[PDB]
Amino acid sequence: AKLHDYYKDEVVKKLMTEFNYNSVMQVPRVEKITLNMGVGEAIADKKLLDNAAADLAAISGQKPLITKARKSVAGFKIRQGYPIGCKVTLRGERMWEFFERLITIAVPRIRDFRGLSAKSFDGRGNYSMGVREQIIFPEIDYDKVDRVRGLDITITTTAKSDEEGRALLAAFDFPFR
Amino acid sequence: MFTINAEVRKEQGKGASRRLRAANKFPAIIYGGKEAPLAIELDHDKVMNMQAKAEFYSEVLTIVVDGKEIKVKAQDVQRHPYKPKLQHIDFVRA
Amino acid sequence: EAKRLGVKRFGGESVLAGSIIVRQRGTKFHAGANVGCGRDHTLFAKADGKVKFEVKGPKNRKFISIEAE
Amino acid sequence: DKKSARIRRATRARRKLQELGATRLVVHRTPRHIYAQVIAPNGSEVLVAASTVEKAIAEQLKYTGNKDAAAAVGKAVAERALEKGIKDVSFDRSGFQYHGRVQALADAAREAGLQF
RNA sequence: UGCCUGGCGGCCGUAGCGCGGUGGUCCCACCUGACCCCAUGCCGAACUCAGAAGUGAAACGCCGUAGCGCCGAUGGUAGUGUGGGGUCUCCCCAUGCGAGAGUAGGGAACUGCCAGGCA
RNA sequence: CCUCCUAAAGAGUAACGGAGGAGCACGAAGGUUGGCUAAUCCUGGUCGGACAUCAGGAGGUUAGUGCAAUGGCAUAAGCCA
RNA sequence: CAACCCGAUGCAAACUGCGAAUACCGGAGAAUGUUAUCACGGGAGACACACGGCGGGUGCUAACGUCCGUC
Repeated sequence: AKLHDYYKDEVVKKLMTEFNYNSVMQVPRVEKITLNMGVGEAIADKKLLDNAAADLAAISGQKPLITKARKSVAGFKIRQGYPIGCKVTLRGERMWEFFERLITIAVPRIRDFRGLSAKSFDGRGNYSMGVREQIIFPEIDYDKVDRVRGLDITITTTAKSDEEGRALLAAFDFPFR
Repeated sequence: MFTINAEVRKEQGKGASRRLRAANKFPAIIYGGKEAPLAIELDHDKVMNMQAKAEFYSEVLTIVVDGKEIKVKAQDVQRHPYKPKLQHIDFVRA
Repeated sequence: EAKRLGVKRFGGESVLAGSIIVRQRGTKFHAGANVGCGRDHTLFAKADGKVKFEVKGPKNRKFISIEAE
Repeated sequence: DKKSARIRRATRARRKLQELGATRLVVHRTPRHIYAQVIAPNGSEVLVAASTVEKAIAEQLKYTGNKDAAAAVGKAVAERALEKGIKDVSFDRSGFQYHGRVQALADAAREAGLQF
């Protein structure tokens, strides 16, 4: 809502102006956000998985769902049905507010800020990267930090091409590569 | 410009084909268009002499059957596996 | 022991209720009208009449049907 | 896709009812409009059908699609069927969820004087 | 009723796949919120509650394209039942049934019932 | 006891002929109602060696379908409540 | 030197996108057959078969070899 109205007010206008779109909704529309935590060390201990899931629930508006094993391989000694990590499926006011809070402060304040990548796309306009040092987020305070852990952030959009992702990055102003 | 001699056909079957091949001859067919496809008997050595020509691959054949001149073309030819004998030929009224 | 297999009753043959048409290990035929599949994947008639074979479905599955007299 | 999933879910009852070979009442739902029909055992003929888009039954409805609209459509279908003489049709909810407007129209049809 | 759209059957690669174009009159799709009908192994994830906010876009209906793909003759060929012959590892003869592949050709399917709009 | 050949487009059909599994198991691994749908590759990924899991694309049952095998299983006979 | 790979290039008693004729089963029909068909009851006999054609298992695709189904 708070970010949704501003988005519809200005991002849509600039996107339609640049892409000379005819249909009102031909401008890209965000479907959801996914915040996954695939460390892979969960075999060593299960308490870390629970703590990270609690941290994800605290930072977001919902508790992530756990993800079980996909296919076992003898070499790496991994079984079936054993949870390893979890993901938050941000949709609605929750994703809107969380993304707003992130883009406000979290992104600028990162060490070795060389800029995000605009070429890394799956192939249909979904931007799915991974970032370490969760301490970047404000909700993870030194009181509750357990260990420097990574995460995977993806933006699921109705767009079917990378040009739409580039346009969305431009709307976000894309500080630099 | 090319001369062709044709004879009527009345028998059908593997036995008929064997008889035609044993008589120093063999059958052939013409098919295509709304006109009913039909079989025509041809001989062996004389038809081989005709087929020896290298321009057959790009020539319209003038079949003379029942006192009638018909323009056709052979899209496919059935040849004996290894022996140098022809057992059947295909034609289309081009 | 050699377990029996095959179509006991073919198309166009009169059948009565409770008569197995084809006793198949798997499912090579499927019941249609007045035909039932048992726990052992055996097709049996549920009425009296003639038997018929048809092919239909996305995979061209064979159906066994029965038409009353 | 939604329509494909709905159709394939309905397919179970749709094919199962064929062996029974009895008249079946089905209803298609959409927020815009609600349609209903009473298909004969052959599966290609219908004794009665209604549609919210048609004003004959939607004149009294505040909108074509709503809970009251579904109830009214179910009642109209049931009473038309009763006067036509369906003789104890069966029920099929087009592979939908029996918790909302489909449930309301089914209850309306049941109370209209039906025995399904 | 001439057309478009939707639902209910058949047929199951002639209905399929690729490519270009068209569609909001009606229908369908999209959307926010959901504390209420309904529910999340979290999420309004799906379904459901309100309808058009507007659009016809992802999707979906339709036209063209014979590109891919599919069906596929006549004829011939391999094979084989019957009786016989031969130089009897196998071939042929008289006779009946006949392949597959491929050629010609077909085709962008067709069809039964009901509903809305465009007349 | 069971699965596949010899075994000649029905069944059966011989050799001290040719190749294999089992004496099981569940009070859930059964029933009902409502839902869901693979192995396999690529893309980015402190740990990542290509070969823990992760978000997206294709794939369309080569996965799985308790035991050896056979025939079936996508409507699933596979998975959740 | 050589995987996956396009074309292929050979084979498959346990391979089939396709796919015969014969052999088996059901229905209808002219014809011929001393009912030649089935059920019941009384009475048996036989219970080391041999050779040959047809298509094969096997043997070293050498032997009047070995075993199959039919005649």
